[PDB]
Amino acid sequence: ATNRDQESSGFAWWAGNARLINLSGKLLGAHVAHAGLIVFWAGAMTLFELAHFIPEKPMYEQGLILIPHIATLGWGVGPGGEVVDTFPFFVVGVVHLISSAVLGFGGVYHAIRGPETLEEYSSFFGYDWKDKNKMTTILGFHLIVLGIGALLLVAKAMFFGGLYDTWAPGGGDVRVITNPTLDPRVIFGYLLKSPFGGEGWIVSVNNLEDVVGGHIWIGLICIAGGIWHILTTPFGWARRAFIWSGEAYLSYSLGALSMMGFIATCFVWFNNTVYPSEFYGPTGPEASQAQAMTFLIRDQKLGANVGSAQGPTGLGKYLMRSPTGEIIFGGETMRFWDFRGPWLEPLRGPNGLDLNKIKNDIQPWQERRAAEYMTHAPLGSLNSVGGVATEINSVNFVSPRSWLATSHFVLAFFFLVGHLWHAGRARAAAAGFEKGIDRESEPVLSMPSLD
Amino acid sequence: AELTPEVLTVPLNSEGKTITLTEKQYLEGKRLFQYACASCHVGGITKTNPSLDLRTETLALATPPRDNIEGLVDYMKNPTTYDGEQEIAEVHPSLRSADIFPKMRNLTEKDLVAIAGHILVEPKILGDKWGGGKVYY
Amino acid sequence: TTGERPFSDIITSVRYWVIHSITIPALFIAGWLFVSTGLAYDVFGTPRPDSYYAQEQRSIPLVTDRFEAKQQVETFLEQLK
Amino acid sequence: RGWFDILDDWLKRDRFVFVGWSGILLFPCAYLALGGWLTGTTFVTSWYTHGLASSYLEGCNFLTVAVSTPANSMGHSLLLLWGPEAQGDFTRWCQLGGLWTFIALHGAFGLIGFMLRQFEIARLVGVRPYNAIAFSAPIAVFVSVFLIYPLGQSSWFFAPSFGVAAIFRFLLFFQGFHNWTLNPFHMMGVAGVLGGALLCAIHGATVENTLFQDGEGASTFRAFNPTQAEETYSMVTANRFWSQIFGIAFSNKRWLHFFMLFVPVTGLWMSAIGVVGLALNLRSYDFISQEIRAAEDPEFETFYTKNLLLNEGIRAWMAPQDQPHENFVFPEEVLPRGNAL
Amino acid sequence: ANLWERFCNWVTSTDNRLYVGWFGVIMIPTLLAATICFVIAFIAAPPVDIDGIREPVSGSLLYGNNIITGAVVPSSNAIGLHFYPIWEAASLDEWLYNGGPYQLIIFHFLLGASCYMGRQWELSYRLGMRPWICVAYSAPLASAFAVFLIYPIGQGSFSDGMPLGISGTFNFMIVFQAEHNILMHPFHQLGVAGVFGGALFCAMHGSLVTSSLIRETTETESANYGYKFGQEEETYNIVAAHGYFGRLIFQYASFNNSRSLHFFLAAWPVVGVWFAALGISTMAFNLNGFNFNHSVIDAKGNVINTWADIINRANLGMEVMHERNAHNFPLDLA
Amino acid sequence: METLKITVYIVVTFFVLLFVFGFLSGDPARNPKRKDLE
Ligand code: CLA
Ligand code: CLA
Ligand code: CLA
Ligand code: CLA
Ligand code: CLA
Ligand code: CLA
Ligand SMILES: CC1=C(/C=C/C(C)=C/C=C/C(C)=C/C=C/C=C(C)/C=C/C=C(C)/C=C/C2=C(C)CCCC2(C)C)C(C)(C)CCC1
Ligand SMILES: CC1=C(/C=C/C(C)=C/C=C/C(C)=C/C=C/C=C(C)/C=C/C=C(C)/C=C/C2=C(C)CCCC2(C)C)C(C)(C)CCC1
Ligand SMILES: CC1=C(/C=C/C(C)=C/C=C/C(C)=C/C=C/C=C(C)/C=C/C=C(C)/C=C/C2=C(C)CCCC2(C)C)C(C)(C)CCC1
Ligand SMILES: CCCCCCCCCCCCO[C@@H]1O[C@H](CO)[C@@H](O[C@H]2O[C@H](CO)[C@@H](O)[C@H](O)[C@H]2O)[C@H](O)[C@H]1O
Ligand SMILES: [Ca+2]
Ligand SMILES: [Cl-]
Ligand SMILES: [Cl-]
Ligand SMILES: [Cl-]
Ligand SMILES: [Fe+2]
Repeated sequence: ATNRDQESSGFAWWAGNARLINLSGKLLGAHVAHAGLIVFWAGAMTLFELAHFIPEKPMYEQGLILIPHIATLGWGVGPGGEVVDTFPFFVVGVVHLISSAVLGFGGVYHAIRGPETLEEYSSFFGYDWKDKNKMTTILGFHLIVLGIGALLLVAKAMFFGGLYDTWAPGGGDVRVITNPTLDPRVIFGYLLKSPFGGEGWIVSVNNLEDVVGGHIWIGLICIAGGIWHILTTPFGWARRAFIWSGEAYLSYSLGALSMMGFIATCFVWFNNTVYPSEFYGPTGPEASQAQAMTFLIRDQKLGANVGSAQGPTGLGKYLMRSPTGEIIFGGETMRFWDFRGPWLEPLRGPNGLDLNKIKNDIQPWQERRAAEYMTHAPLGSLNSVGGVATEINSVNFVSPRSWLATSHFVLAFFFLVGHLWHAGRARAAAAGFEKGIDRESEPVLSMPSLD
Repeated sequence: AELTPEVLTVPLNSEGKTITLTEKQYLEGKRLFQYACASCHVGGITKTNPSLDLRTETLALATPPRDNIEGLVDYMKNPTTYDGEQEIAEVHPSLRSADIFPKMRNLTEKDLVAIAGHILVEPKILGDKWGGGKVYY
Repeated sequence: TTGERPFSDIITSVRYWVIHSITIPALFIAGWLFVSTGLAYDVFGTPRPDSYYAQEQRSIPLVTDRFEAKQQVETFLEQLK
Repeated sequence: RGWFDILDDWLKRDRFVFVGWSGILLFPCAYLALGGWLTGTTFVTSWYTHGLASSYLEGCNFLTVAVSTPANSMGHSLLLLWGPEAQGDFTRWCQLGGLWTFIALHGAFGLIGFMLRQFEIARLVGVRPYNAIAFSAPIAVFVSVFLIYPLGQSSWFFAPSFGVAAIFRFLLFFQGFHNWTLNPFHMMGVAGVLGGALLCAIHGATVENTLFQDGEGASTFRAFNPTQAEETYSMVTANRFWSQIFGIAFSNKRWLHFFMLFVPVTGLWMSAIGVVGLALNLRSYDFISQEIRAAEDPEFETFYTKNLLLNEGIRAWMAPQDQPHENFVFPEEVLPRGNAL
Repeated sequence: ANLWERFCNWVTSTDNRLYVGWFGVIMIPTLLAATICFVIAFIAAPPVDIDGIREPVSGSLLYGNNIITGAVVPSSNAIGLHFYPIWEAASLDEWLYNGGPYQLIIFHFLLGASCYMGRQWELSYRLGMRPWICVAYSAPLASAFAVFLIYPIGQGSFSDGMPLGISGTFNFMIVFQAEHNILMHPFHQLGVAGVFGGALFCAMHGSLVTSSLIRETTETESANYGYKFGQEEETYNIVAAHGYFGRLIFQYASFNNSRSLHFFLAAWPVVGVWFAALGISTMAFNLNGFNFNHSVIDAKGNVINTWADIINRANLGMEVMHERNAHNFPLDLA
Repeated sequence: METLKITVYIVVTFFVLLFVFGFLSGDPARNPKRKDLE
């Protein structure tokens, strides 16, 4: 039983997977088996959601987070996001579940049956962490894989049904993307936008052309980069800047994933394009705005002139100006005026909310949508009582946007912590004092006193 | 205190006829009300227009009267403004607008009766809490 | 060590489990019945779900007199007919 | 070697659970306080004292169960089982809130017992009794909050009830009625608790990251012997690190650990003084200059006046259900409310 | 050696009275800026329209505040999450009316404290230390992020970030309880276990070590003089300390390993406070405390209050009173 | 304001460049023990 106790390995049971660091075959096993865990949960969770799914209820009233993901890709839904066929959901679930058996098979094999090290078995599959060449090559393979995935999204969007477009003229619908955005000014333009209000960095992407073109770009970039990393070895400055070891690489990727986690938190909280509100429920901004719209409509039906109604503070009760002058909804929702949504935009003119349009053009479907979104705001308790904390039990509801945002903030945080942990440790180990200070060679003792 | 047959006896129509709901009907009513109505009417108020509540006195002063089973069933089919003057199916869930309010599609006549009964019985249990809003929490 | 037998020994011994595979379920079942028979309600004076209010009452039976509190609670209970 | 000394012998035997003379006070009182809390929270109502359900039996969960205080009309009655109120009736006694006084009193004597235990064992083992001394802060807190505070008020009713959500209520009540967060004694308390937590964190982390390599293992816990003479971490390296990071650093270990005793213990004692003040409604509620200005000048606003508006909300909206003996009826129109809400 | 090389050697020098380092290169100017702006504002800033309703709140000393009431007031609701640096204002007077100082200070400070964490890593590396003191620091830091950045992001406005002042902090806490019922949230409860527990364990460790100090002094001098800085011998008898504690509870509830013990001392409050931070950071997206309002019901259907319903009543008072002129519609949705 | 903005932009860029180029300047080697970390 090689390296399977503290004595031989140096690592206690609670740090047991650290015993796998230079056992490439067993480590392969752990990784493939974990991949199987992920795929398993995708499929199983999908089937669970689908069994618990009433088609004539909004997805977001049913605690669904995967079916919304499938629906956004254009599978299973029609105009307005209405479920017209559940079978594709069933397929996604079943095929992931079946695939997880394969992955778990391979993982269990490599983990407790196959060659514990791969280097003496195969020079192609074996590796040394310090071998910068081989490392960048494996990196390369996987970059090619990622690029291929992004291109799979492109292909779905352009050649296999299209995507669900909440912005589709005449109402949200599945639409084929025929003219993806290729212009780099736009695509990387997103990357150079401020993350602050009214800008929102890449989180602000608000049309499917930009999304598809974005993935075209990312796919080519990843494939080219992957080939590049197969055919080269790290340059000198890179060599002198980095720590070259398993734990170090793990730390780098942990930092990356933490970043990605935070980014996704913001994505699901603000964006309503790749997270359609039809499937995920309204964003917080969306719902607040929707309340303002709702009572503007009610009060205006009662005979109120909403453009001239002065609120208690002196600001418009219904309508006011943004700091740069655009007409916007009044009340606290003044903070959310950067919100844009398919149900509100028909009321918007060059200077913002248009009073004539507001007086004459508001349609019943808009009232409906505003009411729905206002009454499904992403607020709710941990035991899933919907509404503000003071609400009485009755409505079983917490928005999928809340579940997704909170989960992924928690995970991004702990992954940042993990990055600090393993980065610091990788530095200490590479320099050689990760187990403590050498009593006979205590560095501080050879330093001049501070005073 | 118990949920008695007397508590569960509510006006069927405007002409003094009553109907006694079973306990199964009461539970069905609460479930269906939560299913199709509570998002706006939790606790007997109305979130998208708090001026109108689901208190029995309020429903009685509505036009046509809505403080009985037939009134509430009709409302769930062809809802009107408080004065009866406008049909508001286009902005309020009903069987008539099941196409644009899809949770209404699987509601049967039986279901409408259960919901109606819930709306009428619950104030008999909760008193001023029903339609009271946060003051009465 | 302080002279008692190690717990590791005891709980992994056969005799321990011969004893406790009887004594633990017995206790559990006893507590269960203490609830299911309704004895708990009567011992501790706790309201059953139908004994918080009389049918048309909506006033909490709050104790308001220190020295005749017992008689108060008793009257409150009689008020449930 | 007479009976007293034979008894002493037996009480002080080196067994799995040390007994001692102090164990005679401690174990029955601690057991009765624990058991009383568990009995009450499992089976016992609060209907007749508060108009509340408070047990598992009634449908409460871990967060909402409590052994609640007695009715306000009981005043500060010891509420003994054989007293003039319960008159020997166990059931009535439960209904009147006897378990609250039972738990608080047995609990208090249990805390005395436990601190006595700390002295007794320290004396037997040959160490200085600084653990017991430190335990005086828990005592001060329990006695000020559960005994003195309600004794200053109308009755045991306004003591904290023994329950999670019940304690949360105690907190919110103290904000609304006492403006307790404004109180400099509470603030000293907060500084002692958060400062204590900080010291705990930073000392543990510092020791763990200035360890000497005393083994070959990457898991470094085994490279310590309890009997060893040498420091297991470098105080000199620790000192230079913190000196260059924060400007100052401990250099004396004895001072460091005394300080770790001193900060949280002092914090808790101060908080105790504040609650003793709140027993008499002797609050730090207001700043008189603030109020003179605000009263005369309707454009003057600070976070202090903001918080008082919050307090006013709390009192008006919580009092009728939180204080049922008062029979408060606050008509809708008199409830303080901002716009819309 | 060239100029840049020399400069690097200085920056990363182990011999500076205060370590600089590359994290320090960012930390020092940002912390200085945040500090200077904070002091000037706290003394002399005019009232700030925090809630964007032209209802300016006075935070500074010169404008009617003492130490307890004073604050640097959060930026205007009208601004929301917009970036509002000095050069976006038409003038310093506008900048001040709209709460610009708050954004300048909290951004410079969040950056500076982040670099403080990094710098703790850096110096540990230069001194041949183990690296994880910075991980302990990550807990208070995460909390700072939670109340100055994350909660504003989730609620859509830096106007809901925690105010830089004592009373402002209490304001934040009370409004937070109103809208998220944070007391009933298990992550806040773990945070309380974290700091109550940290306090307990601080007092306990402090008192056990103090109780087992080895006699090295006379009764007329401080016992502290019995320890000398850098002595290789431990200054207390941990066998005696463990004998005591193990007898106080029972033997196996006590630590015989100093490393294990100190690791515990680090882990408990750090993890607890991590959960406090995550609690704030997730209530940022309105996943709130447990709601057991009207959870218990009798046979007829009457509501039977629990302590949770009393809590609910208090929250209601807070809710209806907070920001009394800022809401025009019935639901406070952010 | 435009002068202030340009000024701050230049300052921030200066210090950021210092940070980056600093950490690129053989930082793993800046420790007491093993320096060959390339
Ligand atoms: C994702 C979770 C995960 C995975 C994939 C692994 C994987 C691994 N661990 Mg780690 N470990 C984990 C979590 C995980 N661990 C956790 C949470 C802890 C703390 C408890 C540890 C503590 C730990 C220690 C202390 C050690 C390991 C070791 C190992 C390796 C050898 C296992 C072995 O030889 O045991 C043999 C086990 C058995 C013979 C029992 C059966 C195990 C199989 C895999 C169960 C399969 C179940 C599955 C349903 C079957 C599906 C079949 C179907 C597909 C046909 C292996 C690569 C060891 C190592 O590094 O060796 C060099 C080692 O010493 N682990
Ligand atoms: C891809 C992500 C990843 C990978 C591959 C690793 C890999 C490793 N970590 Mg790292 N780590 C990570 C992320 C990762 N970590 C994160 C996100 C954190 C922040 C918490 C850490 C913090 C950390 C520390 C402090 C340490 C490691 C250590 C290690 C090494 C040993 C791990 C082990 O055997 O634990 C065995 C697994 C366990 C003992 C199980 C832990 C139980 C968790 C905490 C419960 C989580 C609750 C669960 C999610 C929900 C409740 C479920 C319950 C109700 C059933 C191994 C190389 C050790 C090391 O330094 O080796 C060099 C070590 O000391 N990691
Ligand atoms: C990205 C992760 C994620 C998200 C956002 C969701 C979200 C949801 N799930 Mg899903 N699910 C997940 C992963 C996730 N799940 C996993 C891993 C499983 C297997 C356990 C499931 C299995 C599952 C089932 C069977 C069901 C759901 C349901 C739901 C819905 C209700 C959630 C609820 O009430 O939680 C309750 C909240 C909790 C239980 C609190 C969890 C707190 C964790 C343990 C804290 C952990 C912190 C950290 C990880 C620990 C680190 C330690 C530190 C020291 C380092 C909601 C949409 C329900 C539904 O409505 O279906 C339609 C439902 O029935 N989920
Ligand atoms: C995913 C990562 C991965 C990696 C790097 C390896 C690597 C290895 N495996 Mg393992 N294995 C894996 C997953 C992996 N396997 C899985 C998923 C299973 C379950 C089927 C197994 C079951 C398994 C067994 C039973 C054996 C190995 C063996 C080997 C070794 C010989 C490989 C060879 O010469 O094949 C030659 C390569 C080919 C014939 C080409 C394969 C064509 C592929 C499968 C087409 C699909 C490609 C596409 C990208 C798949 C995407 C899947 C993704 C969506 C999840 C090599 C070290 C052998 C060994 O260790 O001997 C000592 C061995 O006996 N593997
Ligand atoms: C998984 C993704 C991945 C990873 C881990 C790597 C890893 C690496 N790359 Mg590779 N690369 C990739 C994808 C990846 N690459 C792709 C997709 C391409 C095609 C575009 C390339 C093209 C490429 C080239 C041409 C080179 C590398 C090189 C390298 C090596 C050193 C790079 C470095 O120092 O980064 C650290 C990054 C920097 C030092 C950049 C400047 C630092 C600033 C401050 C970053 C600020 C970013 C900011 C925080 C991001 C916010 C958003 C932003 C848009 C505003 C390292 C092994 C170098 C090498 O050694 O090749 C052999 C090299 O010359 N890569
Ligand atoms: C040492 C452990 C200990 C201590 C300090 C206490 C202390 C207390 N108990 Mg608890 N109790 C204990 C163990 C203890 N108990 C045990 C083991 C049981 C299980 C039987 C109980 C069961 C119990 C119940 C059911 C109740 C208490 C109550 C009390 C409180 C009132 C007691 C009182 O007035 O006594 C008065 C008696 C003395 C102080 C004895 C002193 C006698 C002197 C020294 C000798 C003279 C005696 C004389 C010769 C007798 C002549 C009699 C003649 C006149 C007829 C007090 C806080 C009451 C309470 O908490 O109400 C809220 C209550 O209802 N206890
Ligand atoms: C290594 C290791 C580990 C781990 C392991 C793992 C992680 C594994 C995994 C595994 C896996 C990952 C597995 C999987 C499996 C799967 C399966 C086996 C499946 C099957 C399926 C089916 C059979 C289906 C069915 C169906 C259909 C078809 C239709 C619908 C319905 C149903 C569902 C019925 C541990 C930690 C223990 C430790 C030791 C070492
Ligand atoms: C898909 C899509 C898109 C696109 C995207 C893109 C195009 C992206 C890109 C991206 C990118 C392009 C990214 C990048 C990143 C980078 C990073 C993240 C970096 C990092 C770095 C580092 C970390 C470094 C560090 C350091 C320093 C600084 C100093 C020296 C040392 C060292 C090296 C350590 C859009 C939006 C259009 C739309 C949607 C869809
Ligand atoms: C009061 C009184 C008394 C006393 C009695 C007693 C002494 C009792 C005891 C009692 C007891 C002694 C009871 C107990 C109970 C217990 C229980 C009921 C438990 C439960 C548990 C659980 C539920 C667990 C949980 C958990 C945790 C804690 C953590 C880990 C995880 C888990 C979740 C598992 C006398 C007669 C003298 C007189 C009259 C008055
Ligand atoms: C704003 C984004 C900026 C992105 C910049 C990306 C640049 C990528 C290539 C970086 C080139 C690195 O070039 C780096 O700088 C100078 C060059 O004289 C060297 O300078 C350093 O060398 C040694 C290395 O031990 C140091 O001890 C010494 O203090 C210093 O002179 C670094 O060793 C070299 O690695
Ligand atoms: Ca290569
Ligand atoms: Cl009314
Ligand atoms: Cl306020
Ligand atoms: Cl509003
Ligand atoms: Fe210590």
